[PDB]
Formats: sequence, structure tokens, C-alpha cells
Amino acid sequence: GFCIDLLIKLARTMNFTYEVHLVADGKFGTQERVNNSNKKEWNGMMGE
Amino acid sequence: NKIRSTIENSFVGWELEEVLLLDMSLDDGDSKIQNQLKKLQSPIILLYCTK
Repeated sequence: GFCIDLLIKLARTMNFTYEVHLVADGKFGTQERVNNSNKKEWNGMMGE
Repeated sequence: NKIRSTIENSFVGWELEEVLLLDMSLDDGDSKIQNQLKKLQSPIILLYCTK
């Protein structure tokens, strides 16, 4: 799709490889509690 | 370290206003200690010193 073509265009001027790994949670993720204590941890996308 | 870690991990709005680490065992530093004491003034302050 769109972003894939963008990264391909990036590759042709940066000389680097890639191995796509799709998300294991299916979410963008925000600041949420760790569900074990008062600490807040990242979930969803940005935690990966 | 414990104070900073529990402040950062907490979701509550705790705002630390500087850390005072003046040493009373030094010589001729009483004026500097008084200056630091005058500079710092907060409603809530914690202390860590000997008796």
C-alpha cells in the first residue's frame, strides 16, 4: 500500500534492508496502567 | 532514588522543587547554607539528617 511504497522509496536512498513484523495487539496504544501496580505502561503499538 | 521512582511511576501530579544537599559539617559554609535555606520555601518539605 501507501506506506510500503514510502519505505521502498526510503530504501533506494539509504542502503538498508527490512523485515516487516505486523502488530501482535492490533491497537495504537496509549498511556495505561500496568494492572499490577500504580505504574503506567505502554500497550498496543508503541510498546512494541 | 525511591522518591524519584515512585514520583515518575505515579499518575498523580507531584512536582519536586529542587533538592537540598547542603552539608553542615563544612567550615565557613554557614552563610551559604542560610542562603540556600532562604532560597527554598515550600509548603511540604522532607528531611534526611542525623539527630
